[PDB]
This record gives sequence, structure tokens and C-alpha cells, in this order.
Amino acid sequence: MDAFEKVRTKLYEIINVEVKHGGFVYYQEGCCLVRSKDEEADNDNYEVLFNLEELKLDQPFIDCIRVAPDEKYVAAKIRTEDSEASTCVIIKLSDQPVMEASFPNVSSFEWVKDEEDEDVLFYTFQRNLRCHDVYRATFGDNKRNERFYTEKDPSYFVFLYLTKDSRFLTINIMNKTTSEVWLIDGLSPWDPPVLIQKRIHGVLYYVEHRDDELYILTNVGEPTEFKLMRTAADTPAIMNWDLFFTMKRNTKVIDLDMFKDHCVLFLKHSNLLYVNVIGLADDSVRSLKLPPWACGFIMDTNSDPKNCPFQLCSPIRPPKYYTYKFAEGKLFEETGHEDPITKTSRVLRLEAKSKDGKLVPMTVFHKTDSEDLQKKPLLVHVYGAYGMDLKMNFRPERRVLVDDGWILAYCHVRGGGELGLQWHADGRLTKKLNGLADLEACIKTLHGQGFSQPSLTTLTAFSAGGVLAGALCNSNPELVRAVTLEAPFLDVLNTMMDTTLPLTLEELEEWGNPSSDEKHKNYIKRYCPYQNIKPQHYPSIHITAYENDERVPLKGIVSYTEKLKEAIAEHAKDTGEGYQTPNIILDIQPGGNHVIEDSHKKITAQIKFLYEELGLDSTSVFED
Repeated sequence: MDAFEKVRTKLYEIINVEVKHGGFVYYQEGCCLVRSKDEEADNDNYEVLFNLEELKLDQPFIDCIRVAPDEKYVAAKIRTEDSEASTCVIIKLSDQPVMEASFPNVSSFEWVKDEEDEDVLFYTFQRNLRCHDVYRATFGDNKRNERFYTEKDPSYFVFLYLTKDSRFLTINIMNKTTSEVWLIDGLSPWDPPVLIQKRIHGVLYYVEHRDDELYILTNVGEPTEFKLMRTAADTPAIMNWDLFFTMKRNTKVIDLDMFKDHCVLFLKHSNLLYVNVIGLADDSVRSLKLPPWACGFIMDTNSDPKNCPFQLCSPIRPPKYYTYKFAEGKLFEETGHEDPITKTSRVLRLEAKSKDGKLVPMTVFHKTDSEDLQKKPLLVHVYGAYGMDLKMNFRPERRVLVDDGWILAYCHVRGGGELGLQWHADGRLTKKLNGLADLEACIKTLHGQGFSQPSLTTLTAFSAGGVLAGALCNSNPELVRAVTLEAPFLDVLNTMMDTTLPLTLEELEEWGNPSSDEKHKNYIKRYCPYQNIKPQHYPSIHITAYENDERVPLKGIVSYTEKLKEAIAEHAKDTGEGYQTPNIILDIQPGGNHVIEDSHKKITAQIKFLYEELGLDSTSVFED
């Protein structure tokens, strides 16, 4: 399971942390862990549990909260900004909440309802970035900790997960391609763990339990195909797994909600998304009727044993709440609370014809009442690397564009994982030219199909997406008028061969090692924007660069801006007489973005830059 909801959550702007357990809602209200009633009376009525200063950290916030079944203790992950370490703090919930422990560097942790009626904490951390340990901490008779597992492979992550029925605690040793799951008896955690199946290189599997039967999500036999399997808890060996549900090729399992008698499975195939309820005992398999305007889920990894809440969203419509009303027959729209985004939107799944003849899916969607004769500005998105899908979350800075007539395009080029591993195998450093072979063809297919013209075509990118952005500026700059870049990545070769002190763990497997390979010099020099900067006419650029960033060198892009200005000046000096030099802006912003306001006002700086290079008046009336 590649981008699974439990995997990606343990794999821009801050997110809230709000765990509801036992009639109380745990969160921080001013760097101070509190607990309020199930439905808050006032925004000020809450019980103070732990103040975050008592750790002497800089800008600490809650990462996740896990509550003991007895509620006698609460574990919280304290993680700060502009740092790398964290701390899992444990507070005793008595008539005077006090801290009794604080373990650092803890990745994941879960509580275990113990047969001896004692809250048992399981947690995991790395010893000198070398390998993971799993301990057991109790706080009643002060049994201290107990290492009972030690994964010895540094290349393997280790995360804990509790089955919804709390029957088993899964110790999940994981790799990008290989996994291995152990089981802790939820009815006696002190028993040694049980290995389900020794890892098999290439075989991923994730284990959920229901009623004495282990339901196992795996791609055994074929990595491109995922599938659900069952086995008895007494016989969990791989030779005892029977197929139970078959998924299409290259589907993306993005969540699995196990229930007392069925199993809900949230999937994504191509750009289409599906959810279907699978009967455990019976053969019930019904695929729910999804609305066409939806382009992505918003999952909440907390659910009751008889209802399946989920949430649909697109880059234009705010998230809409849903639930498989289990005992009934699935409700949807909460009350009548709905936005008329659908009244005029045009969510269109389209395909592009790349130069090497492969269908490239791209999602375009705009107002339908917009008269057809005129053409409105087009803003396309791209990433096409790391196997990541292009994010379809709701962005308020995009609704205001479509409301003003804009045309939005989401180009899911190769390098991403929309069409599976096959899509990600292509568009990597050895074949990144395919990423351009799709991004260029996507824009051309839009123009050929009469959507917008290069005078009104723009694009935005982000970090790794800036590679295909700057390359297109040196490949075919006649297709774009303006470009906005957010912490972009331009001189890939002058960052990698210049191996002063870059960690570069996964970047080698994505962008090949150029400092010790000839083939990893020729091909990377073909598309690296810094190496194909030729003095020509360019689109306008607005870079909202962050000074404090380790994935993006400030030198690597500040040097790109000046070299870009020297290149256009040489092209200017050649034909400097009405050439109209493009405006190139670099808005250096210090530190990671602290509040929602600064990022949402750099939004305004990006939108105003686009409306300047096109001159489309100004419609910036909106909330935040």
C-alpha cells in the first residue's frame, strides 16, 4: 500500500489535532493540552492537563494524541517547528494532571487495554538514526520500559497501529516495496509478539483484524495489483491466505475502514475515485454512487464500529461530509448545507496525447456560463515526480479564480503515481523527458482543443514541480505568459554534483547520482533548467522563496534568478528595442510560515502578479 491513509500519515500550513475519546475532546488551546466536554459549552471551558513550556522547547505544538482506555493517562506527541526532534509526553489524568514520563524521538505510539487492568504504552524510536526499537511502558507499579523488538535494518521504517476492535497491535516494519507485520495480543500484551510472515522482498501487506480472522491488504504475487485476503488468527502464514476481494490494476488504496460485519474500502483508479462496502460473511459488494465533481477524499482515521464517515472535496468545492450509515443504506449531504459550486462547474477528466504516444490524464474544470467566443486565462499545475499524485484538496485561492472566469488544469504527468507504479517508473531522472513529453502535450492539447492561448496561459509549481516548470521555460517558453514558483527546484545538477553536505537519501533513487556516474551527467544535463538557460524570451516569474528550507537550497534558486536576469539581458542587449523584458520577481521570505495569514497573503502577491502580467482588473473579494 503506497499512499495508504495510515502509511502517509506516518510517512504547507498547520493542521489541527483534535482527538475525541470518552466524551472528551483533547487538543491544545495556547500551547497547553486541555480537555473539553464533547460539545464545547464556550470556547473557554476546558480542563488544563499539561502546559507545553514544561519541556523548554521552541514553538511546540501537538502532533497527535492517543488516549488510554482507562483515561488514567494520556500520551501526546510534542513536535516543534524549525527543528527535527519530538517528545512523547504522558500525563496522568487524576484530580491533578501531572506528567510522569516524556520519551524523545518517538515516531508512533498506542495504548493497550491490558488483562491486568493497567494502561500499557507501546512506542517506537530510532537509535542514532540507525534502527528502531519497540518498548513497553507502564505507570502503575512503575515497570519502566522493556525493549521486546529491535528492527535491525536502517532502510526499514517501523510504525505501530491498533486494529479498530483493539484485538491486536500491529508492529509494521515497512519499506517502499516490502513490509512485515507482527502481532501483539490485545488481551495479553506481555506475551511475545507473533510474526505473521517473514518479509518477502517486493510484497507489501497491511493487517486488520475483525472476528478471529485477519483481513490482509497485500500485493503478493503482483505489485501492480492489490487485493484483500483472509486468514485465521491461529494460521496467519502466507500459505493460508485466501483471496477475498480483487482490485483493478494500478488502483490506489487510500483507506480501509473495517466494521463489525463489513469492510469499506476507499480507492482511486486513474483520476476517478471509488468507495465500496464489502460484506465479510455474505458476498455483499456495492460501489457507492459518487458525484462527478469530486476529485479527492478527506479521511478521518477515527470511526465508530457502525458508521463510515468520509468527506469529498475538489480544488474548488469545499469538503462535503458523508457517511455510510451502516444500519440504514448510506446517507450523504449533511442537511442542506451545500455550496452552488456545482451549478456552473465543469469537472472534466480529459486525456493528452504525449509525443511518445501515451494517454496522459489531466483534469480541467471551470465555469460553464463563461461565454465560449472569448478565452479566459488558464493556470495549469504539475508535479510528475516522487510518485505523488497532484493534490486535489480545496484551495480557496482557486475558487476565487474560477469564479472570476479562470480555467484550472491539473496535469498528472509521468513521475507521479496517478496511473500506478508504471506511471512513476517513467518520468524519473533517466526518463524525466517523458515528464516534459506529457506536460508539453497537455498544454498543447488544451490549446488545440480551444481552451486558452499562450498569451493567457500560466502555470504554478511547488518544489519538485519546479523542475518541469523551469525546464518548460527553456523548452517551449512560447506556451506560457507567467509562472509562479513556490520554493522551486532548478539547478538539480549544481545541487547534487556539488555534494558539499547534502544528505540526499531518496533523491538519489529519484534523481540519479551525478557526482559518480557518466550517464547520470549526460541525461540530467538535457533537462536541468539551470543548464539549458538560453538567452531568449521568457514568461514572467514570481518566486515566493523561503530562506529557511533544507529540501531547497536558497543558493540554488537565488543563483537561478540572477543567471536568468543575465540571460534575458544578453537577449535584451541583442534586440533591445521594444522587446518587453519579462518581469522576474524573487520575494525572499524568512523562516517557515508561522500563521495562515502570511501564506494566504503571499497568495495575494501571487494572484496580483498574475493579474498584472495579463491586466484583468481585480476581483480579490473573499474571506481569507
